[PDB]
Amino acid sequence: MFFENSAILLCALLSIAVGYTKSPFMSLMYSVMLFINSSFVLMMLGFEFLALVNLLVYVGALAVLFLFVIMLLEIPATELRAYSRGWSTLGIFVFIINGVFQITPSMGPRGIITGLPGAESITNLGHALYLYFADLLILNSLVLTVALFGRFAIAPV
Amino acid sequence: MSLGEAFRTAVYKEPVMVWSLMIYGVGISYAAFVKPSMIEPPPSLKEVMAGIQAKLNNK
Amino acid sequence: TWPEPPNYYEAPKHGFKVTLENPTFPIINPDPNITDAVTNMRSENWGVVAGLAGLGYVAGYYFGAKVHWAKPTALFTSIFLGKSGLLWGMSDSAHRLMGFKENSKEVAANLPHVMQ
Amino acid sequence: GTERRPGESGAWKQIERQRYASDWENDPTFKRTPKNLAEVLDDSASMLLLTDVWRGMAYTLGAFFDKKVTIMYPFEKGQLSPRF
Amino acid sequence: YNAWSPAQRYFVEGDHVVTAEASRTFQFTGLDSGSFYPYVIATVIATAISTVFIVAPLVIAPSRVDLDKSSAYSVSFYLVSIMYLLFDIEIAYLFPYAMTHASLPMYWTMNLFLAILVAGFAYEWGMGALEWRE
Amino acid sequence: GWNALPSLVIITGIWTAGLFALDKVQMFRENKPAWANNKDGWQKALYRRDWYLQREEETLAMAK
Amino acid sequence: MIVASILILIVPVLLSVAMFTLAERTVMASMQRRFGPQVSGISGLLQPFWDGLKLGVKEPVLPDSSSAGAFAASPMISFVLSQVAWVGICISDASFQGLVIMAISSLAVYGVMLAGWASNSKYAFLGCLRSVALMVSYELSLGAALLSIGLFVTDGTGMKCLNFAEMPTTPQYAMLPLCLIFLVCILAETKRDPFDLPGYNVEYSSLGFALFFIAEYANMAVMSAIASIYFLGGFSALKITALFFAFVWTRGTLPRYRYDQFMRLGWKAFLPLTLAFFALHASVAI
Amino acid sequence: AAAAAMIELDLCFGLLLLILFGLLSLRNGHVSLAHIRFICQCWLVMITPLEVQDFALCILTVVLLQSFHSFEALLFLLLAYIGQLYMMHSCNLVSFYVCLEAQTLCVVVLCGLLARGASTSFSVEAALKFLLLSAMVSGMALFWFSAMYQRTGSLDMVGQETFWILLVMLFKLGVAPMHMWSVDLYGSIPKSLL
Amino acid sequence: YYTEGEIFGTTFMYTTNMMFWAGIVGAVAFRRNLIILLLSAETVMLACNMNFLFTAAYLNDITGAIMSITITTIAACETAIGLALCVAYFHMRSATDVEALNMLK
Amino acid sequence: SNTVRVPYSHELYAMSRHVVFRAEKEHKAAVECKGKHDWPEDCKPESEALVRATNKLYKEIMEKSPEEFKEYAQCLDWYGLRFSRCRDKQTAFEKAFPIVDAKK
Amino acid sequence: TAGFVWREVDPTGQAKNRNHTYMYNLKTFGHRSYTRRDPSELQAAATSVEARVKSGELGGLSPLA
Amino acid sequence: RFEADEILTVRKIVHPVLQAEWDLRYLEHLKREREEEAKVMKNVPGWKVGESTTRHRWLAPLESWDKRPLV
Amino acid sequence: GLIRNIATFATAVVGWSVGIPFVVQARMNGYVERNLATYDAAQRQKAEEAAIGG
Ligand SMILES: CCCCCCCCCCCCCCCCCC(=O)O[C@@H](COC(=O)CCCCCCCCCCCCCCC)COP(=O)(O)OC[C@H](O)CO
Ligand SMILES: CCCCCCCCCCCCCCCCCC(=O)OC[C@H](COP(=O)(O)O)OC(=O)CCCCCCCCCCCCCCCCC
Ligand SMILES: COC1=C(OC)C(=O)C(C/C=C(\C)CC/C=C(\C)CC/C=C(\C)CC/C=C(\C)CCC=C(C)C)=C(C)C1=O
Repeated sequence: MFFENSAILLCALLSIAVGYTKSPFMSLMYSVMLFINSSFVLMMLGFEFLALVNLLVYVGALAVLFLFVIMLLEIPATELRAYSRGWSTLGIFVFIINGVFQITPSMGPRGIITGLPGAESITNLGHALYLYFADLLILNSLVLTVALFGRFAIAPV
Repeated sequence: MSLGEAFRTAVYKEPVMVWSLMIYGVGISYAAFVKPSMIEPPPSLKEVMAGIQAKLNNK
Repeated sequence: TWPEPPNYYEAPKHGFKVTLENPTFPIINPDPNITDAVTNMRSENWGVVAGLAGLGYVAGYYFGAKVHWAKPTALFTSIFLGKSGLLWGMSDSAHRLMGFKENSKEVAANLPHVMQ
Repeated sequence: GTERRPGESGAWKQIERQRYASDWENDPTFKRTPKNLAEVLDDSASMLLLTDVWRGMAYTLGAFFDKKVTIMYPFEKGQLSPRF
Repeated sequence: YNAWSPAQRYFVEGDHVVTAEASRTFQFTGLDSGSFYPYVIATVIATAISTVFIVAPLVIAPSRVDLDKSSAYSVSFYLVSIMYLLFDIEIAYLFPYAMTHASLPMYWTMNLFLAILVAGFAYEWGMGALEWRE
Repeated sequence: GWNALPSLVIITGIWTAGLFALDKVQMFRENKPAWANNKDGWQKALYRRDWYLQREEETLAMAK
Repeated sequence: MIVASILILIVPVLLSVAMFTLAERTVMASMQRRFGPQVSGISGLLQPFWDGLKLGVKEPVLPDSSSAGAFAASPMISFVLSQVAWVGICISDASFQGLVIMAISSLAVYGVMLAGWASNSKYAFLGCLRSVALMVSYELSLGAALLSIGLFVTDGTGMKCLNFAEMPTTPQYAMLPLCLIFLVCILAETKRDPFDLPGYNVEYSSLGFALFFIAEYANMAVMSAIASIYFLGGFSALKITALFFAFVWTRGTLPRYRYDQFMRLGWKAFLPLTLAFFALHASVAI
Repeated sequence: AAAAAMIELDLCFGLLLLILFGLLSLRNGHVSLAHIRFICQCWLVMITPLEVQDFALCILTVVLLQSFHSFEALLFLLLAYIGQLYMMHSCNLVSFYVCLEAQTLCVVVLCGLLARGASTSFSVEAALKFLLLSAMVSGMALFWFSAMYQRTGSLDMVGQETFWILLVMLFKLGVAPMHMWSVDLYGSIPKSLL
Repeated sequence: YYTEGEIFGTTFMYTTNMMFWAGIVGAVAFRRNLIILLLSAETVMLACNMNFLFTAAYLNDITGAIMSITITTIAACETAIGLALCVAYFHMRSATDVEALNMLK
Repeated sequence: SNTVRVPYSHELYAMSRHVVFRAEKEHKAAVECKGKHDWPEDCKPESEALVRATNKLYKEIMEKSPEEFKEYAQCLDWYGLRFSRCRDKQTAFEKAFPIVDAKK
Repeated sequence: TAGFVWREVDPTGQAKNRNHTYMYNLKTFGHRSYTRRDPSELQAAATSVEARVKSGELGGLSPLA
Repeated sequence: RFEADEILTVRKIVHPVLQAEWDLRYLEHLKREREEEAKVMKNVPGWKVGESTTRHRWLAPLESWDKRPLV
Repeated sequence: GLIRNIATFATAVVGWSVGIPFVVQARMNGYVERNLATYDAAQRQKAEEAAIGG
């Protein structure tokens, strides 16, 4: 299982790589690679539909908006102190302490867990979304309404 | 103006919107009114399988 | 281990808000439809519907007259408050029919062959 | 046909003009509003379901099955005159 | 992937099963149902082919250096991109509905969902935001 | 026209021969003409049980 | 065996792309009362191969003002996505196969936008955004059409899916307007007539350009196979040829729209129609 | 039976009717919307249950709406009120997260929309900083909710992970030393949103 | 001492923990722009979404999938609003700032 | 340890109609035991009885009508356990081996 | 609901305060419980199965040879 | 719907047979594991072979044959 | 250059794919060791409580 574990571990490398580079274009390219690789990681767990939702939303829709904003707003200033000012050593120390050594992990006292693949059922998801969590579904619709109206009101004229 | 004049001017000036609303309304109305009037209406495993075989064997 | 064979064609009968009560009154209909809810509604419910509609008409006429649009504002505000009152009244009638509220008036009217 | 419609107008000043005023009803080159049910169905079968694209498609399909005007140069030549 | 436990191998003992699984052929009707593994191999093979397409004219083609050969010969997109993002999320929400045999309360909940969608869409239509004059 | 007929015939022949060859190759890989059907969790469980029991029958055969 | 199956799939895809681009030239010529390519090989049957070999020995122009990696990556990404989508058509058994191909075709936007970012042309940046806006606008109508299609796709066990082998083998007569909208959406995705106003490959030469056109024609074949699966009762060679002939026939006889015109068409006509048809089909399916 | 949920259906129907009425009023060129504000206040009263805290919030928001004039601002305040009301009834971290995020998005958009004059860019700047600082706190809430969900197997809010959720709540109240987003907001955003 | 499934699970959890802290800290540490800060916020959301999906598979439970869909919705809405505000601020302040989208300089 | 198994999935689907008409009491006992007791040790005799009753039926069919059962099970194997693609083989097998003992 | 709760006072006072999560899950999903079988029934059933094997009306533990 | 109902009925018939076969195989595997543990820990003081961890409810194995990664 | 950047990315990916599993293996070994110490301490406490608890 070398390639599967390597594909899992690649996501953290791409997460660091998004912020490490000085080119905003390359940051977005790293993010697109990360979301494709994570969609393939989620399908190791047995999720077919939700991995496709990950791909379709984040890579298909949101990264296009990122690339339009970057390509419209970024005159090259990588020399203009993006290289000449460097980075913060305190922030790098915080990242090392919290994410490499992981002094406060999410599993807490536990250190070993057995990964278990699932079997996604979209009938169960449809039943849950439209019967058991229907109020949350409608409130998600209201949040999307806030996004649509708010963007169209905030569009620069 | 009445229903007819306003409807004809609306469908002449913008037909796709009017037809879209009509298709949506036909679906909503069929599920609300038309469907529940005409089309709407412990045995063991052995009786269920016997019924399945009986439905299969004539055709 | 071996899972249950799934029944794709049967959906669970579940409403998203669960009442967590047993009814404390006699049950006429455990699941009334909208016709059942309207046909056993009391007169106080219709009275509060008409009161809400009248208050809505008057207030909409007042507020819509500042932009010279008083009649459609009055009509819209009347319908808006009236449907709020109608939903309240239908819910009250359905709860009396299901047994969660007092239904002595409803038991002596909704069971023509089970009157006494 | 050469008739005009409110909506098929290629610009914006005339699009704004046709949807806020009925000055287009005086002009004789415009198509009139349908008056009954059958005329509404004819107008909708014009706008939806195309049928104006289909006439050009039938003409080009007839041309697909027709004769060709190409000469095979240099095995075949054109036509010239003694004054050339 | 290979199974790492006796329970994952249906309690079949021996060493023939371990080697037979590790050296199995890919089969959609064996151990690899619904597998998405051919999608990765297709990416690798097609990337190899397109790289060979890229590299080859650097060998078998003429080349001449010139300074002129190496030279160049709205907010509506923001609207389109953000609206496409929101509508794609809404269609992704509607997809678990269509993959179920829905009962009537599911239908009316879905129609309330769609109604909120189309109400916001119709507001942006009526304010003249889908007229792409600018 | 008559000049457009050979390319249109060749497209059909290419796709016919390619689909025939791909069908024979995947039929040799899977050994059943329903390998492309949708499978739910019960059908996946049935195929995985069949594979492991076939391996067990092979293991028990090489002992007698 | 998977590598063998994928290569045996890849061979007729490229052979078919060459024959499609020849057949487009010759059918477009026959509608215009001429011949089209006949000299280059007998009956012109070597013309796409000599185009490919001519571009093979053509000089690759690498502009020394662009970013070389993204410039190289854009046609590679387009070609790879087309080949992967074909593999998803023919070498998959997944439950949500149509959703997989919709996800792949939503990724195809990146080659256009990387070409727009990489090359330092003033109007390549101007046209890439227009082409992306067109593809992005018609993807939503494609998705809502898939929603309408999936309401009636059930396998033998009773599970609803988008698996292609479970689709019925008869034409879907109930969804003729949705089929027409699907075909015009295919025309809009491939930037063909009448949406061919936006080009983005103005700086590409030799085999990068060849990769761009192979990707475009392979994507057209993917969408043709998808439409034949969804509406025409199956995937076949005759249906692929007939739908390609229809697309060339439409390209012969029609003029193109302005940018705002097809934007208004896609955002005021096709999306409300597909959503209204989805609501009507959901009402029917109860 | 859905007869115990008529107030939710009434909420949704009222929003659907209010958007259409606001559209019809704007097609006439009305430069004032007091009728829309009265309908918004009626909708606020009609969706609020009969508790002391619920009606305190309702009457407070009815009074607050008299300082807002555009249709979009009224819509954003109503959809922020939905989150504010339903957070008081939240018994999990799912609904807690959604209500908090709806409120944050509404506040950000209102800070962008209502600024005028020379103070427009200052308000947009402070709204951007608030959004960035809010995103990472929302990430902390999601991360430690995922940790709690994995440890307990349920939706109970018990154990060591509640300390970080408490820190999320303290951020939302502007508690020092996580206080500087509110200090930034007070200096630029107009008085009605303050 | 431990099996292949335990290596797979512990590797997943270590990866998502480092992903979460990378998204939280790294773009601020490297003194990047607001656009890259929003991208890193999306990295944080992706780490939480992967954790919820892993737990939903681990417990055979539906709540992780519901949370996954909700996280995708909220993250995209917040990101779109933030990018619109970034564009508006850039057009308001570029006449005197040049490096206007970088507040960590 | 002893090797315990039931026939393959296509054979199980091909013989599933005879299981309820000829081994109903073992099926009932196994269902009731699994409803009452969760530990697999507590339902061992009924589990063993159901396994042996399935295997005895499988031995009966191969003695009486082996070729019809083999072609029907091969048809079910070929078409992914879809019953609607093998109606003729099903009819031939049920004609050769009746589900219930006829003319008794 | 699955994420919201509403609290109202019983007018009569004849309602008992319980955990609403436990009540909600009892109404929504139920609760399955089992018991250990009495050992005497186990040996009785095992003896009956052994007798049915020996007398010849039960088959073998495998379809193979 | 008719085809799905037939397949559901057949799956309901086959499910107890398969669960019984799983149960007997699981018991044999447990017996082999207890023999191995008794061979390993014979000299350890105080160790008990076969100690169930829970008290009331039987615990199924976490991993199973039917759940595998896709890629 | 492009070749330098592709080589550097390939080197970083391979080095990450070989180096991090050693970090994870060391962390899991430390957890196993601490868990075994906890088990032994619990057994010692149980023996002590059996000794003076009857
Ligand atoms: C201009 C506006 C006017 C509005 C008022 C007039 C319109 C009428 C109101 C709409 C219909 C009445 C209200 C709902 C009736 C439910 C009562 C009922 O039982 O009806 C059906 C109940 O079915 C439904 O239609 C349920 C509606 C579900 C609505 C789900 C969404 C609720 C709202 C969620 C919002 C979330 C909260 C947002 C903020 C956080 C089925 O009837 P039955 O049980 O007798 O039939 C049995 C049959 O086999 C089918 O069950
Ligand atoms: C914009 C336009 C949108 C168009 C929408 C079209 C909607 C079409 C609905 C078609 C319904 C299905 C076709 C008939 C099958 C019925 C099945 C059945 O009863 O089976 C028992 C039975 C089968 O016998 P069995 O062997 O006992 O199953 O079939 C019949 O009794 C069918 C008898 C023919 C009835 C034809 C009715 C035609 C009118 C239907 C309604 C049309 C108007 C709806 C909208 C009004 C305005 C809102
Ligand atoms: C009006 O529309 C059109 C255009 O404008 C959009 C065009 O631009 C072109 C011209 C461009 C072409 C033909 C390039 C795209 C196609 C290619 C490169 C063909 C792909 C074919 C392959 C890979 C197979 C050929 C290779 C073989 C047989 C291998 C040979 C190996 C050995 C002998 C060892 C055409 C024809 C056209 O109609």
